[PDB]
Amino acid sequence: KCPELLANYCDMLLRKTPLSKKLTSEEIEAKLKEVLLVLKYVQNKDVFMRYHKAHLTRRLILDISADSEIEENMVEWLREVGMPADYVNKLARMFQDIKVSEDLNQAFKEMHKNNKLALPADSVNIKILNAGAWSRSSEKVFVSLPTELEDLIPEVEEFYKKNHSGRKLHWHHLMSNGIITFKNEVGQYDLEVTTFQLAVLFAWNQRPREKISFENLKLATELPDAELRRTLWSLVAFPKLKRQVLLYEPQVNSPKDFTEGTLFSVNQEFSLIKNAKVQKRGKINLIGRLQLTGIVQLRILRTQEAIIQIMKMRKKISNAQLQTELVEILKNMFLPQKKMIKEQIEWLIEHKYIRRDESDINTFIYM
Amino acid sequence: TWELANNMQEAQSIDEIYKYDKKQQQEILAAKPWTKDHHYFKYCKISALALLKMVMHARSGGNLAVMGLMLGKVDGETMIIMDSFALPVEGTETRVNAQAAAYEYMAAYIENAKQVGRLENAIGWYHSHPGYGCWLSGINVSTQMLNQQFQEPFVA
Repeated sequence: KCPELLANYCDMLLRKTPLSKKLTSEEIEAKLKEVLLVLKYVQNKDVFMRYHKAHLTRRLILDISADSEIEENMVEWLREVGMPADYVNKLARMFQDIKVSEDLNQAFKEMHKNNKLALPADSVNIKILNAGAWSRSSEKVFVSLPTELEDLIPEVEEFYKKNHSGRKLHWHHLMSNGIITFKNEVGQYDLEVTTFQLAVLFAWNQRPREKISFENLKLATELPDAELRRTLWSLVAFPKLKRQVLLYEPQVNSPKDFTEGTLFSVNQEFSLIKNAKVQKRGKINLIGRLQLTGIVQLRILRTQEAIIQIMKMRKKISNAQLQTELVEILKNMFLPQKKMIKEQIEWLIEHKYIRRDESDINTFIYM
Repeated sequence: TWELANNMQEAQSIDEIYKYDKKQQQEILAAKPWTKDHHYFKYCKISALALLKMVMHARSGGNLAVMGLMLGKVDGETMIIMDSFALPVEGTETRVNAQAAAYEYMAAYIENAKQVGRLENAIGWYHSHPGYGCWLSGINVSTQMLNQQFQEPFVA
């Protein structure tokens, strides 16, 4: 089915994700409701849910949402249309964390305003979100941040420790964004870049334009090898760009791979001009749509007769007791998840092998 | 003298129940007394040998479940069972299905017993419940439905 493509339509309606500037009025929201109806009719909703979660994370972590009330009501609309409760709970937790992060940033700006840090207190924003819902990966990659940001992370860590002692903050450099100022001769144009792109651009800043090799860049940025190449793809193969900021590639080739020992160098007189006419006060966004962050059928047959065995052993049981006995029995086999047990639960009740008690919503009766 | 009665060859009604009155069995089968009232036979008498054979089959099954047949007759209001006969059935301790092996086994064993000199017929079946008391489940209830409604003399 369409799945992800349909999710793209949502990205074109709920917020200005990229080319979604075509917004007319609130009636489009009604059209979104129709899309929700499609989500009811179609199958394979896991991909759609994952795409929607990724789009929401990309929109919220960048503050590019066209509307706020529509985004808040989208959770209720999705819950009404029918979706797993885990996704709804994760969305609610993400929204609550985003709400709390505004107050945290305001408190940080209001309190730390005498140390002067490095940049002005009105130019640094801190957004701390819970890692149990807003993230899934747990891998840390060095970025070798510049000296300007080397005095801001410790201050944020100290403030978080003072206010909410008991939790550890693990900074995620992939989702961070910022604006840098260039001085490429004719026109000084602001550029929006992530942490890795900022490090790559600032590596060739301690000695004018000059020229550096791939090995030197890798040894300076200290990035995770192959991922560094991906960052280069953002600075050498920017789509719909008249002239890239880092207009170099040595032996041509392609930004995908085969970098080898290419000598990339920044173009001092690069023609990075908005509308190709006088880049006096231009601004270029280079982040783009990055948003960086036992076969099943033979295995599902294992647990159903296990549930039926638990039921045939004892007629009366509760939900918690059923879960405890099921996980007690199935330890020798694979470790059960939560989604599989739930799926088996309504597969059993839909086959009317068990009866849901009317007085008690959790009590089950064998047949 | 010390035991008084003793026993050379004499017996009583205790030894009399082990026989096969062909005319009596034929006439009770033809008359069909239990087909007219629901509250028929309430007394079931099973010999020792069948009991120990069932127990050994259940123990040899182990934590799993076993299943077999039984042989006997009916006499008036009472039911008589005096033989146990196991089956080569396999399955999980929560469900057992009689494959073609049991279907080819019961007939073969019945023919072998007839060749031996046995004259009784199938009377019912025994199933072992490993732990969950002694009560018929839904599938057991349906099977007993069909068995007692097609093969009127029966018992589980």
